[PDB]
Amino acid sequence: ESQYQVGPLLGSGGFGSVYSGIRVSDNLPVAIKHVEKDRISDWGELPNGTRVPMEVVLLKKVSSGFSGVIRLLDWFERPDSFVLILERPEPVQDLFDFITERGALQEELARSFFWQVLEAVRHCHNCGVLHRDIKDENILIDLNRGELKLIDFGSGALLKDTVYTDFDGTRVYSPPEWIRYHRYHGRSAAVWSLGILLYDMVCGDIPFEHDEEIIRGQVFFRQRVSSECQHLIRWCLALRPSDRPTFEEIQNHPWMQDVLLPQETAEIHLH
Ligand SMILES: N[C@H]1CC[C@H](Nc2cncc(-c3cccc(/C=C4\SC(=O)NC4=O)c3)n2)CC1
Repeated sequence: ESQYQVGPLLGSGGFGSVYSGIRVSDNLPVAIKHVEKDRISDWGELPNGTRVPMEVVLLKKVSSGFSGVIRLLDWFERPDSFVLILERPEPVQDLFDFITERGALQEELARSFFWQVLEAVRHCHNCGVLHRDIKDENILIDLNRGELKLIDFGSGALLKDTVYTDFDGTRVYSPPEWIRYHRYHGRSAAVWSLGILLYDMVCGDIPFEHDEEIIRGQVFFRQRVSSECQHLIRWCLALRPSDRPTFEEIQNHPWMQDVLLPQETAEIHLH
């Protein structure tokens, strides 16, 4: 308000508009996200009645006890919008931009990044939060430390064990049961999206652009990809939801063994 200086617009879209900023009191880098009230579908409430976007409830749930998920520092209400203050690593690059620039990632680098995304999604789920929009656009890379951060909880929901029948994340990462039936369970839909994301990292682009391709579930590799990495992708993209791996089965897969630590990853790949 006068607590923050605003710097450049970092992006805008379905998610409203997000700006780079600095917290005046201690110069802490922050991101400042403006969410229009008209565009919030889900509202939650705080343990004291205050009515908030669900995104704020979800961020508070996962605020606790990691570093692979973005931290909500503060929020404000305005007549037509909420304003969320989020942490901001610096230097940082969004993973979508990084893959635009480098193309397909070497498997060692994709394995370190993918592993870190699995740790961040397991943390959301352990805190009772389903993200519902895992994709390269929603992952930031801290370039000095090689640490990834999952961001943008504006499509997320409380995690539950029954079926979801609404969805507003990214269609090209959504599963065949959502396309066909408008119904999915949270964890198996999250594993499908992680299959899309892993194919995106190792091939430099997503496998499916059309509904008909998502429902057929046939995966073709246009880049040289090891048979263990293709096996994992094709498992995550199983057509039947119950044939997809759990998070523990993904992290015990042969392709996931010997992961680099984030700092080594930065030393080797991010300079
Ligand atoms: N949904 C797209 C909106 C454009 C954005 N693009 C960028 C580009 N550079 C930095 C950041 C950034 C930095 C620090 C924090 C955050 C956190 C956010 S942004 C958001 O919508 N929800 C968040 O939690 C984002 N975002 C990629 C998320």
